[PDB]
Amino acid sequence: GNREDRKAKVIEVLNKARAMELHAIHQYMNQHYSLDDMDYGELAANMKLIAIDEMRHAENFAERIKELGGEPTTQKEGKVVTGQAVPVIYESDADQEDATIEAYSQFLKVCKEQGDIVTARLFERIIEEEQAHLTYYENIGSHIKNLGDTYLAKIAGTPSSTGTASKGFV
Amino acid sequence: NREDRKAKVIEVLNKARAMELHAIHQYMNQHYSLDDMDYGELAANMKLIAIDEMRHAENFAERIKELGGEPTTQKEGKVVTGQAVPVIYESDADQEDATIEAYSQFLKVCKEQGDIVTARLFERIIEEEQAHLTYYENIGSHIKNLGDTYLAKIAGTPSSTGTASKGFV
Amino acid sequence: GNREDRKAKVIEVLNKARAMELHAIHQYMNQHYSLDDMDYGELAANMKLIAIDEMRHAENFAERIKELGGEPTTQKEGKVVTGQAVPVIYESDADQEDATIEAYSQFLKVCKEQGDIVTARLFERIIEEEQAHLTYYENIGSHIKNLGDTYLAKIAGTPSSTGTASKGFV
Amino acid sequence: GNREDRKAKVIEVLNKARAMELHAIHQYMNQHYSLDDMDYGELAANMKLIAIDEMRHAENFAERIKELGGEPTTQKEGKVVTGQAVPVIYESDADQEDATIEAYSQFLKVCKEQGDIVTARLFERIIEEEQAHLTYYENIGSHIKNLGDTYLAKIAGTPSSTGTASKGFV
Amino acid sequence: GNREDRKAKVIEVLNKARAMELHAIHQYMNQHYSLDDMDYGELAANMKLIAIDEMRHAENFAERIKELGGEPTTQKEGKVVTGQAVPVIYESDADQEDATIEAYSQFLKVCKEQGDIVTARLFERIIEEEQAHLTYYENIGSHIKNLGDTYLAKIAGTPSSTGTASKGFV
Amino acid sequence: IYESDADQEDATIEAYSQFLKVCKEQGDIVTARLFERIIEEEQAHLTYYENIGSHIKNLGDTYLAKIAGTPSSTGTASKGFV
Ligand code: FEC
Ligand code: FEC
Ligand SMILES: [Fe+3]
Ligand SMILES: [Fe+3]
Ligand SMILES: [Fe+3]
Ligand SMILES: [Fe+3]
Ligand SMILES: [Fe+3]
Ligand SMILES: [Fe+3]
Ligand SMILES: [Fe+3]
Ligand SMILES: [Fe+3]
Ligand SMILES: [Fe+3]
Ligand SMILES: [Fe+3]
Ligand SMILES: [Fe+3]
Repeated sequence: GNREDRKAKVIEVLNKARAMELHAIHQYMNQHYSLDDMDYGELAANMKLIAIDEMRHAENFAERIKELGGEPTTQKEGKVVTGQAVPVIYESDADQEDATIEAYSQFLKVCKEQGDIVTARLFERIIEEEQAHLTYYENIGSHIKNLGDTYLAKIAGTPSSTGTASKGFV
Repeated sequence: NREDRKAKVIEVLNKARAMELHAIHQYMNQHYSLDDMDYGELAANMKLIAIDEMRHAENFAERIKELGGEPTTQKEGKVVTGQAVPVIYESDADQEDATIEAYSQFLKVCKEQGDIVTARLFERIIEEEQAHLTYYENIGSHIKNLGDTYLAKIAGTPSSTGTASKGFV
Repeated sequence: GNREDRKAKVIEVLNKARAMELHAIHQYMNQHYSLDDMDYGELAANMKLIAIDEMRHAENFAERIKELGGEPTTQKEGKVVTGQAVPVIYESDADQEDATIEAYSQFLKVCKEQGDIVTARLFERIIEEEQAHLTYYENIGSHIKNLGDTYLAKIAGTPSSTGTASKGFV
Repeated sequence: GNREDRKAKVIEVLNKARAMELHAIHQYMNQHYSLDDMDYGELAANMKLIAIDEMRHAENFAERIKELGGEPTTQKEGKVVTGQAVPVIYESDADQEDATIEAYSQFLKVCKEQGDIVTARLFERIIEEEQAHLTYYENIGSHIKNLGDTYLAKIAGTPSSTGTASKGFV
Repeated sequence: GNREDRKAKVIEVLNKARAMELHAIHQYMNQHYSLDDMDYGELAANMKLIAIDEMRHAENFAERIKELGGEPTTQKEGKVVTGQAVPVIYESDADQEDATIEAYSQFLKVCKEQGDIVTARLFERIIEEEQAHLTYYENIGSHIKNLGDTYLAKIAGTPSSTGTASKGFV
Repeated sequence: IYESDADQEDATIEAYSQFLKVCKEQGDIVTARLFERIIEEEQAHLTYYENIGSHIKNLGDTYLAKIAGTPSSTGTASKGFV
């Protein structure tokens, strides 16, 4: 395609990815709110830290969309599922991460076909992070299935802190 | 009637929370524009205010959970994009004023429902919303009275909001 | 081809890239001398710092050329334009960086086609640095376009320091 | 026997021991990859730490063989068993350690018979370390046997770190 | 092909790579024992440090295989040549590293064809380390060729230490 | 549920053994035989609760999936007045 054609094709997959991150942020934070309510500290903390990774993916996608002359979407891709039980959280989060990695690896092929090396590299780095998320969700899911409440009894009452309060305006 | 009272508070908490989710997306959309323009200082403060709204959304969600509700995931109203710089501050100033009005109403319900803990949460957040309002009012005024003279001062300034966000990876 | 052919094809695009770097070094330093003479310190400093990134690029390209048995070129690609006014400096530097990314992306392709993974990673790294340079030049060109002498008035008489004198022999 | 007769008999028990070490390295690292995959951090870490002792043993046997003028073998003794369940891992590793102590004690007797005091002291030191491995594996197999999933729930999700990465070349 | 098919084809080239690392570890350590015996310390030190790099590669390949649900091989590919003279050591090691880089670049392509970005990145990073190994071996070969016993006289009696002993279990 | 009930039955058998002893000291053979009979039934409860508790602790979800949706009938309705 011409210069504009290529930019538009990449801005499209970037916005698709961004909508996926916007979904994960609301989905993972919903789950964090449940986990925190159950007082499963370590689990709630790590869920919020992964959601913050997704916020940063969302931001990186938007920044690159701006670099290419586009407008960052404000809509999340899909619907947020609430009230999930603990076994369901980790099962569905692992599935979701695996799907994202499949999706982003195709998005990557698009960028390479449209000759956009900078965007392809963004996708490669974020796919490596999604892999870290997948592995985490799978490990929790497997202990829960194999060890049940014995494992959860260990997590009950642990600290849920994610560190010092974040940089804000006030 | 404990359950009527929890239900009516949870309803305004979810209302305020959806106003926070909209604000987060609205202010970050403007942040990306300001950053693209290379008006660093303005871009940095717009993201810092977005992060304040994230913290409001979270506090509202946690209280909703304490009251046995489900925190909403949907934002109230539409995000406006491609806003020009004068419109960003004018519209952010208007939305912050509308939020203080809305939350003072929500505060009222909390007090009527005998929910002191939630009333205090709204009072605290309202005073932060006033800090944001004042900020947006001041920037809008400078832009209106000094125009490009004020912007040349913002051009090229750093946009960093601090050290990278705590994460999982 | 055999090993020699594939190496020779990569040496050819590395030396074309290197020739483009040698050009950018002389073109950006020429502009640096003007910016400095005009006493727009921050602009002059950053133009020289970008010039030094290009020096490092030229060096990295020649090191890879050496690894593959080739000889690093000493000729620059193209003519250095002198006497440019400030708006023209940033307009043409952004065009030149954009063109470089275009070119290096093709070169990247050659590397992949010849099975040279180490050389492909070098171009990938360097293209991301060029993207940073592109953004900088676009950003300046936009302030000059939108704010003109009101913006340059803020830059007038700023420090032009790029730091302590670079390591030398004497 | 004669001087070279004596060296050769020692070199032979040394090469038998070294082949047992090469096997141990691959057998315990295999178990480590499984324990790690299962996310039993503390079990995975100590398993890798023991394999690294076996690496040191292999190396010390090889340095002594060179001293005696022999050639250190490069072939492991026996087959590596894969897919073992957790109890079989600790059951089989303890038997392997007990067997190694037995063989090594016989190798030690050969060194004394061949009047090789330095090599015998090498065996003495290593048998003491193998005794430390044996006790370890017997202890874990005993907890798994007595406490089962309750013990494993405790290890689930523990850190698997064995320290800072290897000294290496790059 | 299907998801399971795609994992199977990547697991196969990962086990091919790992078997090559297992060979390199035994090959390089074998040469390390000769150089140490010869009291060429700097050479013995670096050869062992490169062998530790290959250990880390084998480990990284094993971990990815596990992530993909495969079983890490325990067998090395090819025969370890022993009794090499010093010049033969560096010629063959250089030749061995270039061949590794050729093979790994092929394995990389399979990863890409199977849509496995995380595994392609793993190979990309290890190919860069192998290139550092290749340059090293080529440089020592050049010095032995160009300077002979003069260069060896320099290395004679040098420290052979690779630092502090590796944390282990005992 | 099963952890606590096992402990409860174990406590009951210990207490009733002590009560049985008081009956023997008061020369009340009929009452002691009553405790004897009921202690043997408490032992069957204890054994029941300990076995379930073990399966839950050790086998988790596969065990409960077997119990999910099974019949909960305890037989024909109790004799009553109506
Ligand atoms: C809470 C909460 C919400 C609401 C979730 C919900 O559904 O309730 C929540 C929602 C969002 C949403 C959307 C976005 C995406 C904005 C967009 O791209 O349109 C979104 C975007 C960002 N968040 Fe966010 N948030 N958020 C935190 C809390 C919450 N956040 C905390 C805490 C930190 C702390 C970071 C730190 O300390 O390093 C934090 C950081 C960021 C960064 C900072 C990136 C960086 O500089 O590295 C970006 C961008
Ligand atoms: C000696 C010796 C042998 C025997 C070879 C022979 O043929 O004699 C030897 C053999 C092996 C073999 C196989 C493997 C591959 C195992 C497998 O994946 O099946 C194998 C695997 C590893 N070794 Fe190994 N060794 N080895 C050292 C010495 C020796 N090593 C020293 C020293 C360190 C010190 C590490 C450090 O402090 O960084 C060290 C560390 C490692 C690590 C950990 C690296 C890391 O975490 O970064 C892994 C994995
Ligand atoms: Fe993400
Ligand atoms: Fe993710
Ligand atoms: Fe707010
Ligand atoms: Fe606000
Ligand atoms: Fe360059
Ligand atoms: Fe450049
Ligand atoms: Fe040993
Ligand atoms: Fe041992
Ligand atoms: Fe390697
Ligand atoms: Fe290598
Ligand atoms: Fe009972």
